[PDB]
Amino acid sequence: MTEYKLVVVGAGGVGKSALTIQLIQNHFVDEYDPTIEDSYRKQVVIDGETCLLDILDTAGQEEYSAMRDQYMRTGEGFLCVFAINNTKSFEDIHQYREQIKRVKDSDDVPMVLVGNKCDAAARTVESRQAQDLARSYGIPYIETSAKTRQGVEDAFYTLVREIRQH
Ligand SMILES: Nc1nc2c(ncn2[C@@H]2O[C@H](COP(=O)(O)OP(=O)(O)NP(=O)(O)O)[C@@H](O)[C@H]2O)c(=O)[nH]1
Ligand SMILES: [Ca+2]
Ligand SMILES: [Ca+2]
Ligand SMILES: [Mg+2]
Ligand SMILES: [Mg+2]
Ligand SMILES: [Mg+2]
Ligand code: NA
Repeated sequence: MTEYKLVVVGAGGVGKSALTIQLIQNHFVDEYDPTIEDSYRKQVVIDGETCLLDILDTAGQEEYSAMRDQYMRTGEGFLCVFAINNTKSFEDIHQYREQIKRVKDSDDVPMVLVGNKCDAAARTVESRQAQDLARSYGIPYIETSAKTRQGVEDAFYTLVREIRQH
């Protein structure tokens, strides 16, 4: 069956792991354990196609991010995650998009911009600001909450749909 290799990137603490774990394992991780490099694999049906998702959950903390570039190299599509209550994480997206361009040696890489923690109280990134960033890159913007599961399937399956357009 078809395999889609997805990679989740973004700053430390934005919820990359919680998003991935909510998708794959259907629960919310409340604690914060920084990731080095973890992978998940699950068979799903997306738009009628039975396929395998192979998801690489990467480090956002610089301390844990050593060989991240090498892990990312085989990714077919990337979630670029920030948190809507973390302006710096949004400002950092540019760096992740550049890193993706370097590891894929392409300026045409399937990507989705994800504004996570949309359940949070202290929003500092307004939807329109993120829509504009995504528009600049030619990619969709989706908001998610790993806590409530809002948007989580939509985000990952949208990334698959973006891969399928390349
Ligand atoms: N309220 C809320 N908290 C969230 C959400 N997603 C993650 N968190 C919380 O934010 C913290 C960090 O989440 P985590 O998934 O570990 O972040 P990460 O991006 O994987 N961090 P790292 O890059 O160090 O591996 C955790 O306490 C987690 O519960 C969300 O959608 N809403
Ligand atoms: Ca929990
Ligand atoms: Ca993590
Ligand atoms: Mg390169
Ligand atoms: Mg503002
Ligand atoms: Mg398109
Ligand atoms: Na930055």
